[PDB]
Amino acid sequence: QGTVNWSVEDIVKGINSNNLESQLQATQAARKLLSREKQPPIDNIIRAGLIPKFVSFLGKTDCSPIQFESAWALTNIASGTSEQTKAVVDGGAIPAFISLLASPHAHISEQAVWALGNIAGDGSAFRDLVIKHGAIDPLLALLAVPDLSTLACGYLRNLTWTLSNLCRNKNPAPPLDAVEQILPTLVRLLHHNDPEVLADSCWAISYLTDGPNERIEMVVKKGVVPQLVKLLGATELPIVTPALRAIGNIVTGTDEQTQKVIDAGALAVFPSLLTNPKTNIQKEATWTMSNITAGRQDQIQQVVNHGLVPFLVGVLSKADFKTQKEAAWAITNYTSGGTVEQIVYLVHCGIIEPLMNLLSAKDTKIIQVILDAISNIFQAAEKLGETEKLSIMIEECGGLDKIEALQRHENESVYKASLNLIEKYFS
Amino acid sequence: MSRRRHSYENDGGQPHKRRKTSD
Repeated sequence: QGTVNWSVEDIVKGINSNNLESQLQATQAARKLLSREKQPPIDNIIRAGLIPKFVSFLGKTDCSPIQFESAWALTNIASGTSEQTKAVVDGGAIPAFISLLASPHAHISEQAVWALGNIAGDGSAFRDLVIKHGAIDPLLALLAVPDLSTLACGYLRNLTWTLSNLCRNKNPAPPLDAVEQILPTLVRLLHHNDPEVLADSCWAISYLTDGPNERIEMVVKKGVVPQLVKLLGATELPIVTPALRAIGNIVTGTDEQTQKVIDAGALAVFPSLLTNPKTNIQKEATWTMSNITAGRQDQIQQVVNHGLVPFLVGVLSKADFKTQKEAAWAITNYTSGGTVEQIVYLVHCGIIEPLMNLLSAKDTKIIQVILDAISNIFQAAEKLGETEKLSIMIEECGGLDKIEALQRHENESVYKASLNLIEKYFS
Repeated sequence: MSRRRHSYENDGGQPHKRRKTSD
């Protein structure tokens, strides 16, 4: 109760005293200000020039309590805007926090982990600077135990979180060797039984797979895909979300990389994902499906075998517009790479009507996408001499009325494609 | 063909930083 709601000037008075105990008390008072529920006075603390004092306090092995209070204070300053985080880094906090990772006091070590997480979390530059200062080794050493279950819950969550921030951000992506250094521990965390650890582990993996094929490969070669697929079926949404994010990222890679996702049994989870009550899950799942239908004919076939086409018809028929649009993409990709048989199967499942209904949308891109798909479907119909059966099917659901109208469209590509369709299959 | 993450979208919306308000 004695260090509650001090003014900044009193905090300064105590910290500038030559009395370690007075300094400890003032530092704690600063910590409590910075820990309050509402509007922590971060800038006032910075302007008082307190950061260098806090950083020096980090080095006081002789007085662990002031180490902890200043660590906590600096953590909260670093949790703010980029400028506020910069002030902490500018004060030399990075190497000081890294030295603290080795502290015999778990709560102090944990605090340093947290602070480094905030710093790395600011962006690529601070992320890489934290790495250059040598944070990874001591961080990983804290997790070098026979069984993660012996570690304190909060402690393990903080470590996992800070690691995921080290895996986060692009332009540039994290250093290749740093990723390689981290991955094995990350794979181990991905098998832990704590929901929070699992969520953050998945987020890390999703960050690492958000890039070119080579980055995806680094992850896939670690054999995590089956575990990701398992996590994809979890009951917890905060686990399913990053798990699905990662799987989606992986299938943006090569067909061989996509095949690993299929082989691991991912497609069997999609009936649920494509009807998931969470809008974002349906969108992400449909987007993922579109990149799978952009693959090989044998990969399209597995989509067929898993009974996923009716589910695509479903989302095309009714879903959030953004989702419907991913569905349109999935269809064009499907029709562009599929065999004749696969394409006819698509029409038999009822793709045509919900496709036509989306033509009335005021989004220029999806219209192009849908028009292209129709052209693809017609092409398959020509090889069957059933172009007329398609034209009527389109006519009867009011598709012709929409396409005819599209001959008068702002976009050039639109009316040209529609005009073409008219004088080729109608007229 | 395959479509990667749009450059104008975030990486999932997870908080980048965390303020400690309790012990």
